[PDB]
Amino acid sequence: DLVLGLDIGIGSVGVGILNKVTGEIIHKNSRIFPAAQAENNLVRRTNRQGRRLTRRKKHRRVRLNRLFEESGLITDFTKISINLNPYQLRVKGLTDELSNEELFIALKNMVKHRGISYLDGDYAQIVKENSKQLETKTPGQIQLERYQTYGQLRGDFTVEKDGKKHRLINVFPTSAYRSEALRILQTQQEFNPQITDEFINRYLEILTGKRKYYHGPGNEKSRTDYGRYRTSGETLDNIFGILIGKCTFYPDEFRAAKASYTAQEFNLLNDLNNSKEQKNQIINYVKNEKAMGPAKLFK
Amino acid sequence: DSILFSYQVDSKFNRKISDATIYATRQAKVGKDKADETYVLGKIKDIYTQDGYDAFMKIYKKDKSKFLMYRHDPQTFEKVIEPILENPFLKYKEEHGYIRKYSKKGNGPEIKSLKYYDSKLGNHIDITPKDSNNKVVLQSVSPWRADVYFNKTTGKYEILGLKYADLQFEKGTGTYKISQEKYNDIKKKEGVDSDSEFKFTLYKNDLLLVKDTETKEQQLFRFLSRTMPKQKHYVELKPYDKQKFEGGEALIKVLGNVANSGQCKKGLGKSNISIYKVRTDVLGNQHIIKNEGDKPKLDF
Amino acid sequence: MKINDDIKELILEYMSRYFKFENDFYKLPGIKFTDANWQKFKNGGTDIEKMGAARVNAMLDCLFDDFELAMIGKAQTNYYNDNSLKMNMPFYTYYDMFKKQQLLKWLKNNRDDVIGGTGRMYTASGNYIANAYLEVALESSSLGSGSYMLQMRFKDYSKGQEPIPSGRQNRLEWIENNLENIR
Amino acid sequence: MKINDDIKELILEYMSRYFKFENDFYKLPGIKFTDANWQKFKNGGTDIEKMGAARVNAMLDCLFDDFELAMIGKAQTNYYNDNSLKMNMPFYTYYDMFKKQQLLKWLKNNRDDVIGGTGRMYTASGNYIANAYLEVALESSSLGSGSYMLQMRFKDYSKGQEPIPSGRQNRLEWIENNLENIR
Amino acid sequence: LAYVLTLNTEREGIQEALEHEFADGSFSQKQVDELVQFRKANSSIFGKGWHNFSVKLMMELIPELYETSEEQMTILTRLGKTKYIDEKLLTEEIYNPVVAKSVRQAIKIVNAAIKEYGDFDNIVIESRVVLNALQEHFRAHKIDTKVSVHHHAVDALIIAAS
DNA sequence: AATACTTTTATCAACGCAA
RNA sequence: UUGCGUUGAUAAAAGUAUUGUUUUUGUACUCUAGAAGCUACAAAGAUAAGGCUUCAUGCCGAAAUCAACACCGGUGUU
Repeated sequence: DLVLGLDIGIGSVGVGILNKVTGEIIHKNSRIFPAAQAENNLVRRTNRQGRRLTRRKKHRRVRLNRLFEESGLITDFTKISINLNPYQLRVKGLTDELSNEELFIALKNMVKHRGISYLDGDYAQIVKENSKQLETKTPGQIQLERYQTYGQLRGDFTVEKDGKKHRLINVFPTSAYRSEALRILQTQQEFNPQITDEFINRYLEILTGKRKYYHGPGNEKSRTDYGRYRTSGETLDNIFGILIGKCTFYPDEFRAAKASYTAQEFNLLNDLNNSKEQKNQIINYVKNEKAMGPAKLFK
Repeated sequence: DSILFSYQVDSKFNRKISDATIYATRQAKVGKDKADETYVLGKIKDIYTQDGYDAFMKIYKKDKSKFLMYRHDPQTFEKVIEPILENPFLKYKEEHGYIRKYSKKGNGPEIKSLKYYDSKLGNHIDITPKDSNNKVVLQSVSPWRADVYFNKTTGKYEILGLKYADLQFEKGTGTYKISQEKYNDIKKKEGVDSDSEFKFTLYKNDLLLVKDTETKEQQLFRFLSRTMPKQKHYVELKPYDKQKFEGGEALIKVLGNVANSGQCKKGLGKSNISIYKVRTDVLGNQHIIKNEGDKPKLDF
Repeated sequence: MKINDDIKELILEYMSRYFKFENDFYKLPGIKFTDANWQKFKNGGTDIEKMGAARVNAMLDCLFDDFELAMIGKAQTNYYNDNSLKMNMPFYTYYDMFKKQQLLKWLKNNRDDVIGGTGRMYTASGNYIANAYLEVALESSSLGSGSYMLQMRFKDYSKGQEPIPSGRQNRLEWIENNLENIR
Repeated sequence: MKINDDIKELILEYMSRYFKFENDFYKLPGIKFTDANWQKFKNGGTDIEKMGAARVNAMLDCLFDDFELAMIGKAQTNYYNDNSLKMNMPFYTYYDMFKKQQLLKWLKNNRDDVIGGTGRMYTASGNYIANAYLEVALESSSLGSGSYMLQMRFKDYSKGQEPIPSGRQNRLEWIENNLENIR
Repeated sequence: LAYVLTLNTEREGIQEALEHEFADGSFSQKQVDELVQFRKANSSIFGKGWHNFSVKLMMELIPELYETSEEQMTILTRLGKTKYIDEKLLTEEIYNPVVAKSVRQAIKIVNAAIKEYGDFDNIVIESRVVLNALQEHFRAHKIDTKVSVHHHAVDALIIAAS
């Protein structure tokens, strides 16, 4: 007997209700809410992942302190001089003897700046030019050369040479840092015998260790809802495995892969049906006999 | 004009507490100074671009003593204003190179940036490190809600203000709340007496009702925030029908008229006034309250 | 307690310990000095025993916890009964000794209820100092709404640029390792 | 703490509780009223917040223990944050409630360290009142020379003419049986 | 094996899915390494996607497909809160955040109005998801109600008259 | 507090084959 | 309305790298081994205020959810 009406907008709905036999207003109202901005979730997500990066850098330094204190090299970490040049000790310890405290300085500075690992487009051209330079030296030699030639070391900065101008950058791959750290640790192993091979495997695990993009955050006893160690007690294998969609008619079943026998025989059947003997004949022919193709199927 | 409105309330508690930018202050004498004062510093990021020269000449045509090099290295500033006489910094760069400082020889450092005394210190959070010498702050501190108190021995209202950064993760169990002693400090600063009765608390887009005592008038507002934190009880309000208060529009007798900008920054800490809170339905049925509970909600 | 010149020295010491500019303190609501009158109070001019009761109690309430005023009374009882203490050290050094004796008794008797945290202090203009001091409490003596009956208040004077860690076990280990650097 | 009119009512209540003639109290050394000025203070004339700091601190130091002033501060924090307490009961009744809550927590958590005794109070003329109050302390919190850090102070309002027994077990049983008669 | 090779994209995920999901599989290392190089060889073909159907319905249907020339929608034709209204459909079907918000606040308005006054027959909205939602709720609740798809209050009053 | 890279899952549109 | 094959737009979540801001210290620049803390370069600490336990490829903190109160997914009123 009554008629409802709604005017839907971006941040408002106007609403009314009438009777239509008399035509008097039974109710009218205006409901106002703020808009659904997607810029705030982008801000929140960006800040969360930046906080994770800062956390994991500090945890690498903490793990290095624990490794250096457990193996008994240095007792306390308050008398360490912060006014020594780390690149000079990093290039010196490749052939000479580091005095047990400059070794900690060199390894801490090396674990503070590791490298990129997606490589294994101007930015690509600059990092390939830098790789074309590092094929004969370690990156510590490159950084010390830039330091004692131009004064600057860090950032991205341009230098005018005698006849040309090139912009320099501080980006090296992780393999070069790992090779340099392995060389320094083998030379100091030849000098100082407290650095066993398990120290070198633990330090290289701290240096080149990264997570996988399908793992996420968390640990076995850390229980994150953003990572594979779910907070319900279980453990996923790949976190994009619970995001795969449902079926179209039974909304509780996982989908199938497109690249198996089942979906492919279903697709050939759906293109063939718009009888049974030559259905099976064409299907076993395409299944078992090779050098196949669409023009070959029409032939 | 018998239409009813219905707004949505904003009562979330953990939002952006401040900027993440770390500022620097100095104590100096700038302008009309009879004592030292704390000044937030600034920086021209690079002077050879188009923006850095414009910012430099803006500061220069405002006041010359704002630059820190003007007070700590004067002859280098003389060799900075010899180029600006005859041309600018980009032309000096494309002929002679980087603008080095004053020295005996050509071996001083280059000049790419310049700091100055930007502004005076307002709302902040003191995040000064342990072994530091000047103050270090965080700016842009936002407000969250208001608690309205009322005492009988004066017969007028007093108004608190809580920010997002007044709450904390606590030290034994990790809960998000504010203590009672810090709340007593916030009550003391805003001028609330100890023996006042807590009436209610106001969030943003919460419907306020102002009634008078001598001439029986009624006005209805939306609350926004707790502006002007130098003198007390000032509240920023917004209309109920529209989104703005443009003009010198009159509201009721005892409040006055809106300013020339369009902002309604009133002082509700006065006698001859009365406040209710309106809690609407989603269809607009205004229900009026006078007492919320016994104590303000402090644990979340 | 007893109000005398030793309380004036203790007040000026703890003000110089927690606040870094003096005008953050002497303009607080309830205290409310003026610049000439603050210079009169600081430089020995005004006798502390004939001032207002509410002003001196507001200064002591800002600088000290509620358990710490009780410990001030007990150290005043013990201090004025010995010539070694009265003729060798000032009163704020003996109050520091009394406070660390109570902390060591807490760590010995019941180590697994000692909690701690970062303390926050409001200035005269409404803006707080984040990380003004270190709070140390006993978790068994809780009243409710984040209040503790037995609670003390320290400040670290370390020379290293590493902060106090979070978590119960890590902060307890930091407190046990740095027992000469806090004061 | 905070000094206001509620502290004046609390002072007059506890003076009427421990001393039986008022001139035993207002002529003590450090307090030292006169008869006209005591009638001015008592009958509402003088505001307590602008008096001397040492005199009000001497009155509070005579009537209360050192732990009890801390409990006054904590009850003042909790009392002015609630309209039920602020508009129903005066402050000395809520201070009594706070004090008995702390005593019940002591009896529940650690019953075998609660000791007690008979308290003795000096008048203005040098002669004491024997058995002025009942002292209740925790034996673990001893400082030395007969001082305790955590100590409270009660008065029995029983209607029977039997005294409190001596010995640890007998006095603890009396305290547990008469928990509504002490105040 | 198709699931494991489609979802995982590099060596350790492939390896531990083949070692961990195939219960008592006892696969060798040689075939694991050659499946790693095989997945590395075809990324454009094998990382195609996921089929929109499930293996339960398709194992219901692959034998049936053969005996008759019949199409899928006609084959599936041939095989075939207690008073208030749900938030299921309005939280699932999200086209934009703005559309999701506005339609769910409007549906709160709708169900408050149907709680207050009573029954209805005509509902007007100034698309088809909300339409068949309301139409199936009203048929399932046995109610014949036809749903059809200052200033905004006046405009809603005007289209309620229209 | 911004700029460079890598990857996954899902949804709308529109361009066709069929119903 | 439903499935398949192309290519645009979007959303949600994950892993990394290099700076930026800021504090101390050192070196240079300046004024007489001291001082000023401007202007550069390099180390080390912090990076929304903070907080947790399991002791680590550790974890959480800037979004959305919304009128309150009483009695059996429902039920009553200012």
